[PDB]
Amino acid sequence: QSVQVFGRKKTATAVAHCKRGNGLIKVNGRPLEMIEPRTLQYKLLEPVLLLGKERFAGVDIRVRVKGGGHVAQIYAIRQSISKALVAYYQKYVDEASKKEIKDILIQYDRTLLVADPRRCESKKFGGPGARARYQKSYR
Amino acid sequence: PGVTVKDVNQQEFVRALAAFLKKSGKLKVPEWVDTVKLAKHKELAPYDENWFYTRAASTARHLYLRGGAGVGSMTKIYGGRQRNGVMPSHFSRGSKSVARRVLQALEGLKMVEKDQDGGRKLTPQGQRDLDRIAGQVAAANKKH
Amino acid sequence: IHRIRITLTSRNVKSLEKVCADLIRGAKEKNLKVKGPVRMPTKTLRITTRKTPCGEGSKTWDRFQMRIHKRLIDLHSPSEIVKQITSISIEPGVEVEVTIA
Amino acid sequence: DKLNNLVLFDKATYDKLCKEVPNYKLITPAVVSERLKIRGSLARAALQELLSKGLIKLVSKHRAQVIYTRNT
Amino acid sequence: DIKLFGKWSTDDVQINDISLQDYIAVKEKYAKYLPHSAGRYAAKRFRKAQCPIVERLTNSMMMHGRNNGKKLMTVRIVKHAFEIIHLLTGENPLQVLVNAIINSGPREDSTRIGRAGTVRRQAVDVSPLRRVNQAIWLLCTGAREAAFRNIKTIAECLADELINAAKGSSNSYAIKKKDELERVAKSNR
Amino acid sequence: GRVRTKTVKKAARVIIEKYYTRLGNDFHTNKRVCEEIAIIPSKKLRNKIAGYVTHLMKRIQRGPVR
Amino acid sequence: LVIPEKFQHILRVLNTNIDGRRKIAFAITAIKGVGRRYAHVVLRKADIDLTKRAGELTEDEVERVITIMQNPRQYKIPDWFLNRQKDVKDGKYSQVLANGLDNKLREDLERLKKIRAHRGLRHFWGLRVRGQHTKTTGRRGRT
Amino acid sequence: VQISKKRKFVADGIFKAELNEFLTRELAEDGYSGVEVRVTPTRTEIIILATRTQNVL
Amino acid sequence: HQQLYWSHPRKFGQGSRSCRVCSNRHGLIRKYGLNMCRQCFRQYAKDIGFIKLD
Amino acid sequence: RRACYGVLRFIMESGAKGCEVVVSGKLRGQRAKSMKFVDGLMIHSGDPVNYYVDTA
RNA sequence: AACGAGACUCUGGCAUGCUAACUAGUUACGCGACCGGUCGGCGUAACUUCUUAGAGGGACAAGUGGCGUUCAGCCACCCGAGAUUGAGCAAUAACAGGUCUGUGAUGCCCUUAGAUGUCCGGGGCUGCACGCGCGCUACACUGACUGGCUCAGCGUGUGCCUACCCUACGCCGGCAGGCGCGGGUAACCCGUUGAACCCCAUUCGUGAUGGGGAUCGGGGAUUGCAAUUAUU
Ligand SMILES: [Zn+2]
Repeated sequence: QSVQVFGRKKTATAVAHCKRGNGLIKVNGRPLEMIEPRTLQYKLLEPVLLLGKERFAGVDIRVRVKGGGHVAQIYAIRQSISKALVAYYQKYVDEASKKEIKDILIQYDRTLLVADPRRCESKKFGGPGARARYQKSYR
Repeated sequence: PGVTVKDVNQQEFVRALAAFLKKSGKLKVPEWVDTVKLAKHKELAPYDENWFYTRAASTARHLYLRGGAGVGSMTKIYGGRQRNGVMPSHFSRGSKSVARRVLQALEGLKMVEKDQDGGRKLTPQGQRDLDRIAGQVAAANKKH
Repeated sequence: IHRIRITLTSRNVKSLEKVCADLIRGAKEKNLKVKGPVRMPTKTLRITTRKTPCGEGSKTWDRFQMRIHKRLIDLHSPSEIVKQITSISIEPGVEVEVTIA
Repeated sequence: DKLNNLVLFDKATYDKLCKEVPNYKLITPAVVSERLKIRGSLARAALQELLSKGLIKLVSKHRAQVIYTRNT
Repeated sequence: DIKLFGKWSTDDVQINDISLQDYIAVKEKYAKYLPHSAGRYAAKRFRKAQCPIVERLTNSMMMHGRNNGKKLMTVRIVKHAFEIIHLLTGENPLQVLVNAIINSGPREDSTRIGRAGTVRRQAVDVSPLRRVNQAIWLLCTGAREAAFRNIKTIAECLADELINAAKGSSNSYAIKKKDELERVAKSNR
Repeated sequence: GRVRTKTVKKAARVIIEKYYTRLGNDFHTNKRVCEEIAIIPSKKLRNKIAGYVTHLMKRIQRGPVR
Repeated sequence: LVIPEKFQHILRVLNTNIDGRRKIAFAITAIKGVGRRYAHVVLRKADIDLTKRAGELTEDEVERVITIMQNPRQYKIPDWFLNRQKDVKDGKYSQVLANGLDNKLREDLERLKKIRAHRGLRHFWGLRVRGQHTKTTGRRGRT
Repeated sequence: VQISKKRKFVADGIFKAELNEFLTRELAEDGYSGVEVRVTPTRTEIIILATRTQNVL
Repeated sequence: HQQLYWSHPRKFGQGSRSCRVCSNRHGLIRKYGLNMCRQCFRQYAKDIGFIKLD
Repeated sequence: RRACYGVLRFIMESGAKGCEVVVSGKLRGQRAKSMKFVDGLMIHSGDPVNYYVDTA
């Protein structure tokens, strides 16, 4: 009667809890509007401004999140909201509604279901970072 | 209509709590308020001459979100970036008496007490008025 | 006796895993409540040195590593039996530290 | 050339501030400083009384940007 | 259904040129709520044609060294510019963006051939993807260069060139470079 | 690019020549039989032999190979 | 925030031609011995708002901010603000202002030049005093 | 007093490095090969390898 | 010459530590309690167990 | 030359799949050359160097 | 046929599948607190999604379509976590490359008792008319300041000789610090590592300005046996 999925960017892991509820989506115990980078409030609200409030009216989402930064935790929250609603519709609704959710979520942006797998390369001696090298001189 | 501190943006909640603490009167404001910098990295004294009320508000709110903190954790909360000369910048801590004369100022309104684990946390009587003013700030933004 | 805790450490992993599997097998055959082999995180010991002995060429560094792997297995068993099955798993490289509650 | 501006209100420029500033369709602290030849703090603060006058609409308020338009 | 910054819609935006239709994004399904997308557009050649050109302008806004990572800084610069554009013109502020990208990119460049110090160039065509790439570069460096030591902010200085490139004026820095990049191009031909 | 060295091609040629009855067109059942016939040091070579075998079994239907 | 009329455009305090149209806290900075930090403390001790500029100040509040620069220790300004805390001659706590800063540090320097010390001689040759390296830097203005 | 786990495995190494280098310097002209240190709870056993052991004891 | 020669306080500093096999004082690895030279560590590294992986 | 050949023929008779003996120094004269006494197979690169080839 | 290339080894990415977790937890149940909400607040149980780390999977140019003497292979696309992750190791043959200042590696020579040994004390290695290199901070409005808000990952930590630490918390101090008082040989404590740009508000207003901080005059405090040629 409950779902637990994880969303993921560079280091962040937002883990969404979906049980049968009314529609209070909470990040770490606070609303989606009050989440502090409000420049990306629409980035947070994409999976509910896409599929409407009525497809979320039966669930209740308490998202916890830790790791990464601010932008990387926004892209982890919205991935776990999508991956939680899809798993709820697969586990307690039919496959057809899961398909009709998944095609709109994929059609907007595939990074609402598939993790972004790129991480930071390692620094090497000889330069300041992974690819860049120290300045050299002549004679 | 169950309002808690987390159901409102904190940047106005701190202003509301500072206005409530200022209007109470019985907050033990120290003697060196109009002379000090709040850390060793800030190059000027703060602009608002009532800075002690805003600081004593936000220390209490960080005791709402996680208690068990003391003057050492409050030094790490209110720490910033020290721009130092032609050497690169580094994170410097805050003060340990500006962050200590707020903590036993909140004891002056019996809003906090020293917990058994060592730091300081909120009393239930001090958890009353924080939620009261959270309701008072969540009830004055949607109607106007 | 509650909380007989066996601490197992080695630099390689296959021998440590072999000893840990033999210990939990030899404890489970005597019908004891055996908690699983928990795995504390792996610490890596890095030391990076210049390759050169003198200090001349093209600034080539080395990257040495020693990795230390650590397990615990916990037993709710009396003390007069536990000192038998650990004394027979004589394998090199793996170090045993037994503590009682 | 260097910019000589005025830190406080002038008698003549206060007439310029009160009648065509509600007739611009874009009022912003870096156009008022350029047109009426004032400093930025008069543009930042003297405009914020016109919101209380009810003569100028407020579009967007930000740290680094303030956008005012006229009503109707 | 999808409005950029929740307010500006895309259905009435009309690209003029056929040369830039397949390359300039949103009209239909590149409609996004925000320019921030964080997508792997540089993973292959020609893949960045399928990215929304609002994100193109945002990404080229942060060019100089003290602003090189700041994306949340430049997206609010573009958002605040899309208010000043709408105030100073009165229409949808995305049609003026494609009017500026259509107008600003050159259509005949000169390719450099010579020896060490000797320059004898020759005129060639311009691919329309390089036209889109060099449209946004001239726009963004015009906004950057005319806001440097000036009371004007970057949001006003971007908007007052993003309309002046749509109107084809020669006070904008962008069209001042395009007509000279074609003037020295015709001079060899 | 993706060129198979003499190890993959030599091993694939002998394992076709000796065990042609078990090999078909599926790469997966080719991999499950190439790890039961041969003793390959493991997977990233095992999947390269079994892929050239799966490209080499399709080449036998269309005629002989040299 | 109306048109001012009694606008003393130049304030002649302590033999210094300070600004009159800057802010009231950063106008006092233009005298020697007052930085941006000291003027804020004397203005908060004088109980004046710092929104105002320098030209609308009534002459009571003009003189009462100069008289807290001639003797700040009566007004609870502590000793760690002062320009010379423990003086070498009288041991007195004072904030040296513009007329006597040169007239004090000259005597501090030539005090070290009568003594024939490692620092006064280093000042007398014009080289660097605080132990910097002197090979590659400081080349500007030297011949 | 005990010691850290990071120190105990590094001090274990420098034992067998000095032991081996000492036995190299000692028995290099007696065909010495290496050592093998096995630690029991009773004792610590050191097994020397050599070509002709019977001319080493 | 009794309150003298080994008199000077060598309680810290660069010349109170030396390598444990070289007895040399420069380029010293004190980390994890090695206390070897940077050159003599590289000779005995595989004996200690520090393997070069990446 | 003779002393390296004796060792090399012993350690090839004893079943090693190949060996390599190098004696560097001033074995005759004042400029110092080297030698290279090699036989059989010998792997230099990769990870099997750790367990297949035995150096000293 | 042999070596080098490739294979190989470590690492990144995937797994609601397996193995198990009071030195990691989530969910649920009571209790408590403040208004069904909020708890990083307290104890029990279902269990491993999140955390750890082991085995085993998974990707092969395997599928489709083009081009290839229809060969080796190349290009595009579906399905996919993924359709070149990043390193390590690295031949034959050489160099009048560097290293005797890493070695109790070492040949010859020099010196060996007003010593070229070695200790002690004090200086110097930093010295400045000036050339030449690696860099840090900047020249500002995409900004400086003063408040407010909210997020990491790799690590290290009480030492044979050996003196020498990570530090929570209470008090006194503007502050640098000072007193006690606890924890931690560590997934048990610092530590939910309450990082900085970033984000949100106030002030400043294109000027050598509040940008920029060099160079200097006074104090105060730690480290040390010693701080003057400024240790910080
Ligand atoms: Zn050494």
